Amino acid sequence: MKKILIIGGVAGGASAAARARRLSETAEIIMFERGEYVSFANCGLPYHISGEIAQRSALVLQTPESFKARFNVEVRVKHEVVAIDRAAKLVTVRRLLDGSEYQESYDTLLLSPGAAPIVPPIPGVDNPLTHSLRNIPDMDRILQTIQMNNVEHATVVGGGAIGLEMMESLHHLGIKTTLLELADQVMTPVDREMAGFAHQAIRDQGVDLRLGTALSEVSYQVQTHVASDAAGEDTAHQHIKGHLSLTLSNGELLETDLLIMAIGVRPETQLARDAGLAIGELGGIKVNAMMQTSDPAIYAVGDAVEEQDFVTGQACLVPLAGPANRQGRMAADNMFGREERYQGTQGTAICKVFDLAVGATGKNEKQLKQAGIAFEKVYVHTASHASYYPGAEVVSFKLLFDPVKGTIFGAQAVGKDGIDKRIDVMAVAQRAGMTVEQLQHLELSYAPPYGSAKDVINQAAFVASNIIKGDATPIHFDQIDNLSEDQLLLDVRNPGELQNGGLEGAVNIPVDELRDRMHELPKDKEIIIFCQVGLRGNVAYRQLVNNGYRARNLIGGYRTYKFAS
Amino acid sequence: MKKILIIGGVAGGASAAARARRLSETAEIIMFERGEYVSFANCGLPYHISGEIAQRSALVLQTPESFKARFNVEVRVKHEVVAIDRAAKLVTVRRLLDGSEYQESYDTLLLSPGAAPIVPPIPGVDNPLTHSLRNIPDMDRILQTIQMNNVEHATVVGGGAIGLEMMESLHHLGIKTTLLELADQVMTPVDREMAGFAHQAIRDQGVDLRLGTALSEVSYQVQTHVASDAAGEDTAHQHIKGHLSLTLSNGELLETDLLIMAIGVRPETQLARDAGLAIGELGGIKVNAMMQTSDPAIYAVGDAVEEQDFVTGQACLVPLAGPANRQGRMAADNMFGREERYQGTQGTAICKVFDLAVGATGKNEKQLKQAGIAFEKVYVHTASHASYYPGAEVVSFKLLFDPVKGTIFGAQAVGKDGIDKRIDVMAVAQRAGMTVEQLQHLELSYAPPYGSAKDVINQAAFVASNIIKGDATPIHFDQIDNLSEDQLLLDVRNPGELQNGGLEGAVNIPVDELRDRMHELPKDKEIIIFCQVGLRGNVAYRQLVNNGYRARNLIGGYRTYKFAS
Ligand SMILES: Cc1cc2nc3c(=O)[nH]c(=O)nc-3n(C[C@H](O)[C@H](O)[C@H](O)COP(=O)(O)OP(=O)(O)OC[C@H]3O[C@@H](n4cnc5c(N)ncnc54)[C@H](O)[C@@H]3O)c2cc1C
Ligand SMILES: Cc1cc2nc3c(=O)[nH]c(=O)nc-3n(C[C@H](O)[C@H](O)[C@H](O)COP(=O)(O)OP(=O)(O)OC[C@H]3O[C@@H](n4cnc5c(N)ncnc54)[C@H](O)[C@@H]3O)c2cc1C
Ligand SMILES: CC(C)(COP(=O)(O)OP(=O)(O)OC[C@H]1O[C@@H](n2cnc3c(N)ncnc32)[C@H](O)[C@@H]1OP(=O)(O)O)[C@@H](O)C(=O)NCCC(=O)NCCS
Ligand SMILES: CC(C)(COP(=O)(O)OP(=O)(O)OC[C@H]1O[C@@H](n2cnc3c(N)ncnc32)[C@H](O)[C@@H]1OP(=O)(O)O)[C@@H](O)C(=O)NCCC(=O)NCCS
Repeated sequence: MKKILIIGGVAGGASAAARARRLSETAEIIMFERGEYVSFANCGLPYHISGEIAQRSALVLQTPESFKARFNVEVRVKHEVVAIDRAAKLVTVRRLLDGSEYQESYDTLLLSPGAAPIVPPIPGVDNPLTHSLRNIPDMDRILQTIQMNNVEHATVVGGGAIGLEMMESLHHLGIKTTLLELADQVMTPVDREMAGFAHQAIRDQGVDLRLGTALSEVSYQVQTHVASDAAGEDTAHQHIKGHLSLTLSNGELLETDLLIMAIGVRPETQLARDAGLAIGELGGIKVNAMMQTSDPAIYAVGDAVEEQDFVTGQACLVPLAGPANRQGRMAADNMFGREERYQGTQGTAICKVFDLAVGATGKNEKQLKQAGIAFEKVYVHTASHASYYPGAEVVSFKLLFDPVKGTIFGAQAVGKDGIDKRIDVMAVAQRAGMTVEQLQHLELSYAPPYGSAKDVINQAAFVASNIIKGDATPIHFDQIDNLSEDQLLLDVRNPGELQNGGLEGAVNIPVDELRDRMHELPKDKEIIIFCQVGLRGNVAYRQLVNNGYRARNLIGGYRTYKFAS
Repeated sequence: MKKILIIGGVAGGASAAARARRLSETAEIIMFERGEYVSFANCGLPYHISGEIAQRSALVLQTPESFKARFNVEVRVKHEVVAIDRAAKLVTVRRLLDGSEYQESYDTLLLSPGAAPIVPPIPGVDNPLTHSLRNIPDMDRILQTIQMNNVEHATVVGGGAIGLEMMESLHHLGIKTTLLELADQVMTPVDREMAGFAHQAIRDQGVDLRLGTALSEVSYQVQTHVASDAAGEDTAHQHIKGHLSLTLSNGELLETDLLIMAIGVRPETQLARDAGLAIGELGGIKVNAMMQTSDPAIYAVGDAVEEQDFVTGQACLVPLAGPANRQGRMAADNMFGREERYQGTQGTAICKVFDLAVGATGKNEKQLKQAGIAFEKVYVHTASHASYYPGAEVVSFKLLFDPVKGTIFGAQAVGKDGIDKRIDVMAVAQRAGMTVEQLQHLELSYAPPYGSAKDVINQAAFVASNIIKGDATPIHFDQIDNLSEDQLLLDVRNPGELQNGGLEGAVNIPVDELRDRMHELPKDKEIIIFCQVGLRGNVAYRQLVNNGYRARNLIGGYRTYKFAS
């Protein structure tokens, strides 16, 4: 008889519980959830706030009763594990129903307590109109503030996934919104210049997006005056649970009816610390690949643990459900001695942003610099599917790689269509240990409504490869504004295109006239070339080097550049 | 240097021509096209017939003038090469304008003549109302018949990609349609049971689909009576260009106003065989992986060539655009001494079939049997994105692999959403040398509107891996109709579900009562178990196997079976 206890019952816990039963009928499995529900859809919580997900029943995927009938698993909801005593092999559990305590023994334990929303050390942030979100009750309070407080302006603080989803939900309920982010961009998985497409989509919606800004102080003011129709006032724009006055880092003031805290999460480490299990350097539970804590009888998985980055091998914190689920299943496997190892996290992510999807995998420009890994990068802006078929959208896609060995570091993609497709192709490409030169040979699905003759992945591949082979020579969006005196700027777009934006003092010879007009450019200068998106630019660059000019081509074009400003 | 001549100016030829200019400014490049257009969107022809692609001009991606201005290649249209003299390094060209001919010399030559539609030996089939579709003029003739013959009922012969697309396209135009296939399914790249979903969708549209049946005779009879409004006749349903009477293999007659011939294509090999170039067993031109014919001064690419199958090493013929383009570019590379090698063809295909996409990569069940390769197969019916978010669609997915080594042979998917994504993923993966155990560790992009905690692929991976390791034991749809009295048929769906189809004689114990009701099943028989989709069945299987019963799970459940006839 194995006795297995499971702490937390969502992505990690519950995935383990089901797998453990599939692997043993003799085992005793008890799952502690401190809240009311297990197997809930944390990811959809904002989609219910918007009504996009209509019925809340949709957010609960298993029940203590379903888990007993299917899997002979005892779920105890409203039981919080309050200590582990390892030597003894006992947990101490409290029943939140009434504050009483008991202990339960175990052969093996799994910890899957998740991560709690960060509360920032900000004066008066704890008030009745300020909420975080990690579970249904957190959601209900948000919901209850919107109805009770008649919310008409709301402020989200945090430009990661949750905060962007929250901002979009509130917009959908027709509430004016301000999003604030300390950083210079939303969605840090992508790089700033990629974020740019998201930035315009947000502004274009009438959202008031403040980047590079902090919340300094929150003053909460109770409402002492109830307007009434009896008294000839207007009750429409009243806020009966009160009001918030925010102070920003720049001294400015924001008047709002509701404030959502989405600045990220920090591992539930308290149980582990108290029990003397090792915590890594990032504040997350240390685990090996198996995935044991420093006690071999105790495993841990999910948002609570530090795991290995796929690319670098360094520890990293990645609160994502897919790894949590798959870790949790693997942990079951190892409880029955299967000795399976988890293969690192690429940090594959995606987020919806109104009409856009922003996603990424692997490593970004930020993270590669700050680890002193030399890299190069490429940009393409190619149609999601064959341009001659209607409904093509521009996929803007960055690929980061080893300029010499060809290694795939990261990729990112923003667009209206086919973004998830491209981040997955990449995530498998990079996990499989493909290199950019091999990407060239990918053979993906082309019918006019689903793809193209050469897919963005194929075009990115050629572009990076031309650079690795010496067949192209990059210049980037951030190096073109400081130009030397032996450098000439060439715009190869048609003249009709200059009205949409350009660079000061560029010479304009359109690509289709270049061969004939080449003698207009001095061979003693280095030619710095820009199309709209990269592609014509590369035609020009080839014309020129082929005639013995030194040249460079603006990778990703005026587009990449424009959206970086 | 260098003098380069190209025969054919579309997918192969033009890719070659453009790449070649980017490599050298000094080379002469001349490209012969026998038709009037170059770089035309062959794939859009059906979609312009329907008006989905509104504009004729959208179909022409380059012109002789565009190619001269941008790439300084000399595009000679209406010039048909009629001979190659290898010894002399001379081709003979006929100007189709006046039938005059002239010789042109080359340093290296490129063959990209494409593939003609097949001419079936059918009495009477050449007539003013029957058409094949290869190019823009064929397209115009079809439109012309449609208009002038007032087509109200049309017939398509051929159930492959082009056939399905014209069947669909004529349906969008209001025309009652019939599709005929000799095989027992459309879309051969996937397997009969997978095609099943498409057949259903085609019939649901009021299309008359007749599988396993051929056209035996065509009788074309001219119209002699012009109905007149002056005569007080009804003019609504007249077809003044005449009528067709088709005799089918089963004796039956079919009356129709237009007949579209789409029974596949056969390589343009004449010029190649007249010049003594090597031809392969399948009837296309033989090349090495560098794209050289047996005359090493002569490259060949595209539809006319036999290529090296990715999975087997054997020759195949696959008429696809992606390969043709990329072959063409590499041919250009090779003409400049770069000696790059093509890396085989996966057969990656996809086709719209009304609301469905039907797609594949790799080898199908038919191809593997017929080549004596041992395989297993897994089926899965997962939602395209998290079920709790609106708009999930069932993704029916087949995985074909080696049960010992884990080699990935092929994959197929059919459904309303996300099929191109799961087929692209599989392609990358198999071409990266992944195995099924390895598919388990994929990290794809999950947010509620785009994927799931465990994607279609992750699930497929768990299923096959479980069989690889003996944690599962399959039975398949074709096997469950032939049972022995050592075997007991057990249905673990709920009683309500049996109303929608079932297997006669099965015992019903819904999975959620099975643990408590197990003793009701004799341990002296092997339990053959089915869910609707496979999932509840694999839970039941684990229960039984774990309590010492012998069991098989019907892979793909009743849904796979349902659609297998
Ligand atoms: C609003 C929101 C949107 C998200 N969107 C996405 C998305 O699109 N894609 C994606 O991949 N991920 C998304 N996530 C993240 C995903 O939810 C988490 O990565 C995943 O749920 C982590 O699973 P976990 O098992 O580590 O912890 P959790 O899901 O946090 O479950 C842990 C549980 O353990 C319980 N617990 C903690 N302490 C105790 C105790 N001592 N005793 C008993 N129980 C305890 C907690 O009550 C909690 O319910 C989102 C998360 C949120 C909050
Ligand atoms: C209706 C239709 C839909 C299709 N859809 C898809 C799809 O969805 N996805 C996909 O991957 N593929 C699709 N294809 C196939 C794709 O078009 C071909 O695989 C591709 O065009 C092959 O390129 P090629 O260069 O070998 O042949 P071609 O494109 O046929 O070009 C060859 C050219 O050479 C000319 N020529 C031939 N002989 C001579 C001569 N001897 N002298 C001078 N000139 C000559 C020909 O007229 C022809 O114009 C589709 C094809 C059709 C017809
Ligand atoms: C749902 C939940 C309980 C998982 O339980 P599960 O039964 O293991 O999950 P699934 O429905 O995905 O079942 C997968 C199993 O079905 C099997 N399978 C899937 N489809 C199959 C098919 N058609 N035929 C046969 N087997 C199939 C798989 O092999 C797998 O079993 P395995 O691990 O033994 O190999 C858990 O993931 C959960 O609590 N999730 C909700 C909460 C959450 O994930 N939150 C994160 C934020 S969104
Ligand atoms: C269009 C056609 C003539 C080829 O022209 P092309 O210039 O070689 O191909 P593209 O327009 O895709 O451009 C490819 C080049 O742009 C480069 N590139 C693409 N995007 C870039 C970007 N934004 N920045 C820099 N370079 C870029 C690629 O590397 C490649 O150059 P390379 O081979 O020198 O490395 C040819 O593919 C064709 O005739 N198509 C129509 C026929 C057809 O495909 N149909 C059959 C059935 S649909």
